[PDB]
Amino acid sequence: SGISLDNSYKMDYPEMGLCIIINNKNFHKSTGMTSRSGTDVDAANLRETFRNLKYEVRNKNDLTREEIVELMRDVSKEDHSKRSSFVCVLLSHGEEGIIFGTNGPVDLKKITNFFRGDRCRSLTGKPKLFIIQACRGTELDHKIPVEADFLYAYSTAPGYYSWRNSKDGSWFIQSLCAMLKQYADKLEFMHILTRVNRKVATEFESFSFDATFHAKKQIPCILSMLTKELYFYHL
Amino acid sequence: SGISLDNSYKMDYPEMGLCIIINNKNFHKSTGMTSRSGTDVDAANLRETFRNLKYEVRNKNDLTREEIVELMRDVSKEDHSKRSSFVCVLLSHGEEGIIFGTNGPVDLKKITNFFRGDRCRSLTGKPKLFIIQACRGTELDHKIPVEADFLYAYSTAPGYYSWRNSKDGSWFIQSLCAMLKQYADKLEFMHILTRVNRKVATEFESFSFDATFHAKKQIPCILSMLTKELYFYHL
Amino acid sequence: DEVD
Amino acid sequence: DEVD
Ligand code: NA
Ligand code: NA
Repeated sequence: SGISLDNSYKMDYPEMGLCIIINNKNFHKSTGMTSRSGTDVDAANLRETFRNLKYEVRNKNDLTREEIVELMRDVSKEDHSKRSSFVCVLLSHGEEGIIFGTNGPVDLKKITNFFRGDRCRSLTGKPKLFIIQACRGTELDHKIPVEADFLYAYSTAPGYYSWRNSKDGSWFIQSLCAMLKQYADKLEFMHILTRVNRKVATEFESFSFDATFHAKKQIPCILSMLTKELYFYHL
Repeated sequence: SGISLDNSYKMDYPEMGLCIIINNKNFHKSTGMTSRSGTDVDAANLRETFRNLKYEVRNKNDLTREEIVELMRDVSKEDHSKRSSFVCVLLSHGEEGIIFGTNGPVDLKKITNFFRGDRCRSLTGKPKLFIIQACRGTELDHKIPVEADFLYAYSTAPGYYSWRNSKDGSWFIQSLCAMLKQYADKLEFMHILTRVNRKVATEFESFSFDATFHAKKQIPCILSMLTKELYFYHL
Repeated sequence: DEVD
Repeated sequence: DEVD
């Protein structure tokens, strides 16, 4: 045949892949963590958005740290050979490097390690996307590498709080779903996420009766170890 | 006039901007840090590459931690009003979050804070690019937010060593310069950096007589808080 | 508006 | 090959 290029991930496998949404709203009283009002709006928006991208969506609600680890282990041991990609969305409390189960924390590295190129062979060479709505602190504003082909779409910069509106959902997830709905059939994923960065940074500002938390801004951040362009469509 | 779009940074200011290259090869004996053979190849390659992109390149060699902080403070107090962007390249030893001066460490956050949108007003809204060739550990494989419009091009994933060849230069900088030479007139910067990720991940593997360090691989990683597409050319 |  |  003619000249062939290979700069984009193959996204025409029989299945787009799994989209696992972990939606933690209510936390065990002994942890002292507040309920995350608005997170159901986020989870419903994500389910619809990724359904329209033809992902097989699984929604999980209020998982303990042990259930989160078992879920991720089990999913990583499925046969993904017919799937183009893998998506995991985490909606919870967090700190830098940490997501909360309902009864305590989970290292993000523990979750993502299950999908390393050497530990999930049916996803080797395929994009693994982790979308994280959670705080990252308390500031206010041997052929391929085993860490290759991961993308972390973080709601907020390292060290910073992340903002959630109790009526409308989180700023980041609202914006992410809007930009995927508008541009997934047109733009490469990094360009979509750049538009999410701009939407969050320009269209949102906190309102609080507490001067410490009032009039604050947010910038998300994209951490890419991808090796190819990612388009959700194919020719 | 006709319909206008605003999805890319304005890169047709009179000047592209500064490119500061800090090239630390030789370290004070009391630190115990080895000399970074091959780093001069990197610094020369970067100087030529960014010269051809029409940046005003300033090369600095073997700076103490105090000199690094003073240099960055001074540069951030220049008038960048006629410049499209800012680029800083750091070539040194490092750990997670840290770059080494010749006599001890500097927090990367201390360096980048000088260029925050509220602390360098003539760069507000303009892309600020930090290119970091340094280890990140020892694993082997109120209108705009003040952290907006930064891009960190890290040579390696968080927690990992970064590889430098004593004859050819570092894997990351070699690859970055090659991809900028080939694609800066064609591709958006995130797409260029994705090709750098692929080149580093596929074309390099370490050779060592020490089994601990032999046959190891590397993946760089892109940390983007950009709000627009970045093209080094303009119409 | 709330923080996570 | 050396590490930084
Ligand atoms: Na958010
Ligand atoms: Na390197």
